[PDB]
Amino acid sequence: ATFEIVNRCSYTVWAAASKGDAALDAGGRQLNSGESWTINVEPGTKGGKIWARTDCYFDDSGSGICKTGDCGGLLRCKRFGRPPTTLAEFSLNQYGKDYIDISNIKGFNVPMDFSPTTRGCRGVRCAADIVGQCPAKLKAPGGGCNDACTVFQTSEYCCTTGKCGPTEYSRFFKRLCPDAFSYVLDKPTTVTCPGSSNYRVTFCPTA
Repeated sequence: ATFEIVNRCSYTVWAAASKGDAALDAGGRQLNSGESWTINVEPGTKGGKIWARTDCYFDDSGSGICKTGDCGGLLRCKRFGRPPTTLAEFSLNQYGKDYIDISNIKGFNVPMDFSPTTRGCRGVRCAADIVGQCPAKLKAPGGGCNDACTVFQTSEYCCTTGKCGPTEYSRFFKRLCPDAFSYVLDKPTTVTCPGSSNYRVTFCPTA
């Protein structure tokens, strides 16, 4: 399948695409403002993620640091990213359907649209100034708005036992982005698409 990743923000991002234990395609790439990067992901991939990283440095080989979303110091992510990271999430060709979501369960850093480029289903977006509003205790120094489970490590925020409710903090993300997951047991805002759909991830969409 095809993912076209586009930086419509006015600042450079370093896009990342991983499943958790391996890169997807090249696993990451600089995107200056306006730049598009199309990747190939295999049918049937379960639990894929696409995110932005901000304020990175990488050297000639590719090793470095980013202030949000860092994946073990690699330009080319083979693992997931340090919060706060807004997340595009997907598992493809499940049993005849792909399923797409955007998640604020690791925080928010960059606004995002994650829309299908082929018919049948609707996209999802979170574009609100979460970082401008972010509750004081959830701010990150380095940039972004952390989730409560990152900041406090409690069973309730982290839904450790499979039981938890919404919180004042989950609800701060859900007031601003009802279509994105705000905590682990949120009512799902997942989208079911035909198997083998293609997609566009747009950072800063409304930019």
